[PDB]
Amino acid sequence: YAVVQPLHIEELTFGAVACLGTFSATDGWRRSAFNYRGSSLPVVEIDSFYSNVSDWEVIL
Amino acid sequence: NRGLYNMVNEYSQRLGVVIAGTDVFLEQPCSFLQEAF
Amino acid sequence: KIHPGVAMTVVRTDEILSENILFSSRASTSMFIGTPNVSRREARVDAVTF
Amino acid sequence: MDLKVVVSLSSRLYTDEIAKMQQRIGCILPLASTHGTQNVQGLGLGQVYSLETVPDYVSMYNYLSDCTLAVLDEVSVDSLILTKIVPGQTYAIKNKYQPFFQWHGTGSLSVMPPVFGREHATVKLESNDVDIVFPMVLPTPIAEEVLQKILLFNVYSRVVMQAPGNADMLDVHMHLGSVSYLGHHYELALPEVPGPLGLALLDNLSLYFCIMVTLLPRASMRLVRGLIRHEHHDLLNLFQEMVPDEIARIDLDDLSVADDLSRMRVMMTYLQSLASLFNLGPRLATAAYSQETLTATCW
Amino acid sequence: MDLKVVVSLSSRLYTDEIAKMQQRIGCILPLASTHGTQNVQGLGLGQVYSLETVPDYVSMYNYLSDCTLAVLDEVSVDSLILTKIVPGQTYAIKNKYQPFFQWHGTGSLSVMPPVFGREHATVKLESNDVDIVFPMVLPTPIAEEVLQKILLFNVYSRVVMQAPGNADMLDVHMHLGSVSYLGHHYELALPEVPGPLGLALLDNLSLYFCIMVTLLPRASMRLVRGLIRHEHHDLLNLFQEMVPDEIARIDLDDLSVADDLSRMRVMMTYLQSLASLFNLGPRLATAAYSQETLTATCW
Repeated sequence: YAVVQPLHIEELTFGAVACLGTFSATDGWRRSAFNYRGSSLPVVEIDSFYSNVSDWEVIL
Repeated sequence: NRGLYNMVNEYSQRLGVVIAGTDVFLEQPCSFLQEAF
Repeated sequence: KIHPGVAMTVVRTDEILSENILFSSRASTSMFIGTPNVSRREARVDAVTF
Repeated sequence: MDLKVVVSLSSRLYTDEIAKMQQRIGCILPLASTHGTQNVQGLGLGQVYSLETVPDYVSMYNYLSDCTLAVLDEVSVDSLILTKIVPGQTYAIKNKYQPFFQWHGTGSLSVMPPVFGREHATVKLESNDVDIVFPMVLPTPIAEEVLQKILLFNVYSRVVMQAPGNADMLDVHMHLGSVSYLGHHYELALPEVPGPLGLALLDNLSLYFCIMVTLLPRASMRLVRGLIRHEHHDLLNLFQEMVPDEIARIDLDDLSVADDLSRMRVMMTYLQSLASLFNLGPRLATAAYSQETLTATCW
Repeated sequence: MDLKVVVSLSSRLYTDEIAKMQQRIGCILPLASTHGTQNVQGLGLGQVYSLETVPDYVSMYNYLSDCTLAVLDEVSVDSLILTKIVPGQTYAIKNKYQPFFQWHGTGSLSVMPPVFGREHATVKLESNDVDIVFPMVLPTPIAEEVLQKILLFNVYSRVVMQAPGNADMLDVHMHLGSVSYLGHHYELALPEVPGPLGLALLDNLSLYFCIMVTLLPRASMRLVRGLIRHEHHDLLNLFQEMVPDEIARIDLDDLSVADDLSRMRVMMTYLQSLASLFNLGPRLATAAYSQETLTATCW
């Protein structure tokens, strides 16, 4: 919000949130690495997922 | 009026198709007969 | 207590609790009855409900 | 795992009545009773949308959200079989709404009261003397746009009736007529006249919207001036600048302390309830939709 | 497949108090964890609503949404048996809340912190050195009012100071302190010092209020400008034939729908985000009711 007087009204919105789904609580997640030739790429792995998508929700 | 005429003529012209049965109640005979005592 | 030039008719509905009779002839309606089914809800520690 | 609502018609349907309903084979219908056996009247929208009583938008909206939804399974003269809708289950829904709006896979469908005339939405049951009115089911990106234009148009159509100099009905028809979404353009027909006091299926939102919009600038500035404390939200100091200049200049002393609360207390109810209407109640998710077959596997 | 919970008391309860608990049968209460065996220190709402710390209601509300809900089922000298509430199941429920309300059929019920009474909400177990504080469930319409009754108070009390004016304090209390119901009046406990989570909640409102304030449409202003002086309704009685001076200052410029559409376009998005703030907790949808036995069938 340093410079807001140039753009009129459309730039107001900052971002959105959706909810990809619900997984097992009381278990958390785990750390692994991606397998590509390149390098580690530490990665978060969660089990027993249930995908329940939600529309985007604006935050500001 | 449709309800009364239907009770009468259905009973008559039946007994001699779907017999889907009309249900009959006595609670509001004033509503049926349009009379007030 | 002067009567204006127009008369009235009043209407009011009243409700009765009534006790009825029901006659039904012999062998009039036919019934077909099945065998029942059981199913147990999962175990509650002191009791089981079917 | 069995969900059925079997409706027993008191009297047999006409052949005309049958073909009228066969076209609404998979359309969603709200259900007043959850019991397996239900009266024909409960299922229609006719309870809230009637020739007898003025139709109000929130009356239908409040009705739709506190109402079970059901899908038509089989239509026979003797009885209706309706499949109940329950969260966590997948259903097969067909598109048959009279105002046609194209769907696409992976969209977010919406349920809303029919904006258009009752005849398109409703189906007369002359044999049983009831009217089953089907809610309008739409994709969300359109259901927002359609409600925005018809609501904005209503306030403009009344604005010129209060004063002829204010706005031109020509420009009002231009923007507000045509609805564009995803390369498809749909034209929506606006009511001919605003009416004396309340338009059919409109102004319930409008009266509330226009009062809430005027009660807002006085309230928003009152809230901040009392809200500033030593631990205030960091963003709070920032957006105090976002206000226009004149709204900043208000003096809270002019209104009496009895008024300020009642302006806020009156306003909060409109705002709290106003937000729900924008959401359009129940929201459906679609997985696979085939235009030739006109069937969506929704959940 | 099976949901249950037993709360094993360390020491046997007194013959007097076990009787008090059985009266609370069939009431919903919050449990910290879902397990076959649970401790009594995670059962009531007592930890977040103490006798020795100042009560914050917003904090209690946040806790309720997060925590699981269990329908109290059976009391013994040694045990409490409760059933955890899953997302998709039908559960019988009973009405036993001491600030008494009478529900209606198919009425959406909402769970709240015990705003009305600390004593009424909690049953004391002096045998096990604990108190179990049941949440208060309400029909949703009255619940939405009580939430607004609270949020206003944390602002008004701040705005009005008792030392400067004794009278001002009396007037604000009149609207917020008491909740009116059909032939009844209940007092709502108000924290003497308001420093709780609501101020944080308010900071989120004021961020939106400063935003929405800038994208207000003009045509919605003038319609109120004209309607108040020319016509009279129940809704516009709040504004007398007097009109607030700011609006005359803000609305001087002519009207263009295209500009208006952008503003109405923007406003819809922030009313959608804004609603999330309003619910502030769990909802129960009711499917039936028995007045004589005072029992619903929630879902």
